[PDB]
Amino acid sequence: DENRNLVNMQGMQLTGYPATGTPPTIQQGANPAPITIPNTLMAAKSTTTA
Amino acid sequence: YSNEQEQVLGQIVLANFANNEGLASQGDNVWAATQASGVALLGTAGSGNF
Repeated sequence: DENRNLVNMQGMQLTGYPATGTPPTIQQGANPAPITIPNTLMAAKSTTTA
Repeated sequence: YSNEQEQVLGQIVLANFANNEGLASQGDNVWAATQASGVALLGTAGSGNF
């Protein structure tokens, strides 16, 4: 939906563990929350390894 | 044109919706935006979303 949640036909929001960090990962310590699939942009990254 | 030159006259726009299922059928295969579909997000063929 427009809120970037995954919703059923009644508008209820599918839940799961959020991703955190950079790179983003899923932790074992997490509270389930509405899944989001953001459209938003990525930041540009300066290279630190090659 | 017959002088062996060309002129750009315009560029067709395309639209996309967050929720196509929300669009109001107007008959034939023509549709109107609704609160359910979201606003049209515009672009051009061969760029970005299209």
